[PDB]
Amino acid sequence: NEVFSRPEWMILTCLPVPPPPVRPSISFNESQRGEDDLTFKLADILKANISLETLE
Amino acid sequence: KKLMAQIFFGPTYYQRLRHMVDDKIHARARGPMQVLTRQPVEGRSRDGG
DNA sequence: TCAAGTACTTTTTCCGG
RNA sequence: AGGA
DNA sequence: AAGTACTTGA
Repeated sequence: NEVFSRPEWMILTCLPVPPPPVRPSISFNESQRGEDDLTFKLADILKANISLETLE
Repeated sequence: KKLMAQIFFGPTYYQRLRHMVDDKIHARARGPMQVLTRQPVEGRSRDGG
């Protein structure tokens, strides 16, 4: 459908970053993080992206 | 007054089992919520729903 | 062109460490 | 690890 | 525990 689902959209150019409510940090005590899996997997993506960006 | 029925009466070895009502009993009416789903927590211990 | 194996998919009642 |  | 879909040789 030309409005909501063009085929070119199954290929990701710009990636939506979900907000903290989706990937909340299980913040045990004060000075100790506890970041969500998705928070880490995004960092991986972000890191993988910067290697490629600088590389090219 | 005597029972019209005669009762089968005598000793029998009976065991006390692990499961006691007061350890089972639970009630909640608002309380702790999950962080992710913002829904009630799990289990009697945690004061779950 | 079509039988047969291939990839590969998916579920399974309810409620303490 | 158990309970119906 | 039984399928859907896809690919392989006659």
